[PDB]
Amino acid sequence: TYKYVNLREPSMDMKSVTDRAAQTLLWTELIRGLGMTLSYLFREPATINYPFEKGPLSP
Amino acid sequence: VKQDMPPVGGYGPIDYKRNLPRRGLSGYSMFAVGIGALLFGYWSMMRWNRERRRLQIEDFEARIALMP
Repeated sequence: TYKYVNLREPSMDMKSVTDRAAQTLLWTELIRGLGMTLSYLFREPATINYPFEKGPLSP
Repeated sequence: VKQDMPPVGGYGPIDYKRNLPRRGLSGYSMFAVGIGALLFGYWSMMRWNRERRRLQIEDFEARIALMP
């Protein structure tokens, strides 16, 4: 079984081409990436203070 | 007895596929609101610069009536 990638073309429907051109001329999915990294801005950070909390181990 | 680590009675499914919400008011409507906000700014710009030319004529009258 093979499930391969990218056998598809952007179809030449007028709404398809104006949405892709709006992606180009208006930087939309770029701003979606900005929203992704801001969603990781507002998280609580996953760090540990070392010299007071040493890291976990195993037996 | 035997005390290994067995899979406890079967485990639930784990999501295993891409999932894109793909929203964001596709280019028709947002193209429209861009040109509409641009037109709104144009009309306010027109009104304010006309009022500003009125004031500038009043300052011209000031420099004219002062001069002699």
